[PDB]
Amino acid sequence: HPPNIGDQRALYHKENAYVSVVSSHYSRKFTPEIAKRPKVRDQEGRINY
Amino acid sequence: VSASCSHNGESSFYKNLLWLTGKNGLYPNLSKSYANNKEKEVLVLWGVHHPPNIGDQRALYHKENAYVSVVSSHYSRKFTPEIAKRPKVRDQEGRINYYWTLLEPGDTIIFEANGNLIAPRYAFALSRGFGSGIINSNAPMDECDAK
Amino acid sequence: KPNPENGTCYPGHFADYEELREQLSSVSSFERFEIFPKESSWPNHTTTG
Ligand SMILES: *[C@@H]1O[C@H](CO)[C@@H](O[C@@H]2O[C@H](CO)[C@@H](O[C@@H]3O[C@H](CO)[C@@H](O)[C@H](O)[C@@H]3O)[C@H](O)[C@H]2NC(C)=O)[C@H](O)[C@H]1NC(C)=O
Ligand SMILES: *[C@@H]1O[C@H](CO)[C@@H](O[C@@H]2O[C@H](CO)[C@@H](O)[C@H](O)[C@H]2NC(C)=O)[C@H](O)[C@H]1NC(C)=O
Repeated sequence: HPPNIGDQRALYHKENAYVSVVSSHYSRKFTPEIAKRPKVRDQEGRINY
Repeated sequence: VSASCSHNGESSFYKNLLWLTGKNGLYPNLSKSYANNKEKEVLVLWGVHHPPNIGDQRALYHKENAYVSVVSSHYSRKFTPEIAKRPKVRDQEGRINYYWTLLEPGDTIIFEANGNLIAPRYAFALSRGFGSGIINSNAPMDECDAK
Repeated sequence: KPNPENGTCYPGHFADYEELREQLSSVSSFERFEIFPKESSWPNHTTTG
């Protein structure tokens, strides 16, 4: 999840994106959310596991 | 304002929340942030609007499609309104679904929407009590202490 | 430790933390292997970030 859309364009070159993981048992689709939020460990953005 | 709500024979709305509608024919994007300076765990209440039909959607929020997103340090979810015909309850054909989350001190909640968002007018700061669940009775209250 | 000082070197949120703790609390055979080769799987994608 980038903190701003400018870093999203600089890193991944797509304004919108989708992440999809699929199995026979567990299947889900993830969509990145771009929003500002307070810094933790000198990084505004976060990555979801 | 909702005609379903009746306070002193007058139409009203929920006190802790706010219904947002478009002004001057346009609904601009919104962004709100709150820092937890209350030192206690806060509870925020918000809901989404599912319109009766696409005509009421276009009349209320000036957009055929809309979305609302809430993000926090630990809770994140993306919401999508559904426009369909529903059974009539309390003289309201559409329905609105409510959601809640708990924020620790030092956390900031972000609200982003282009429509169909019921804004939180009031929030509640609470302390944690571990037990003492709810009971259901019609008996009279008395001022005596029983363990 | 009661307070782990190295939880995530990049900030984020972990899904089902307690479930994974219960899953990893006891193991019989535990093996680490490369599911995807670093160079072979991503020829056209930068992996040095
Ligand atoms: C693993 O844990 C250790 C804790 O012992 C981490 O070291 C700590 O790293 C943070 C982030 O850089 C430091 O906070 C910052 O320190 C600077 C001064 O260097 C200060 O100006 C900032 O305001 C901020 O407080 C912290 O001092 C540092 N602590 C120690 C004892 O070195 C380490 O980064 C962790 N490694 C990871 C997460 O990979
Ligand atoms: C208000 O929010 C809408 C919804 O996200 C924005 O519309 C998107 O804008 C981006 C960037 O211009 C486009 O790539 C998308 O295709 C747009 N989506 C739709 C459905 O129109 C809009 O730009 C926002 N406006 C402002 C001023 O922030």
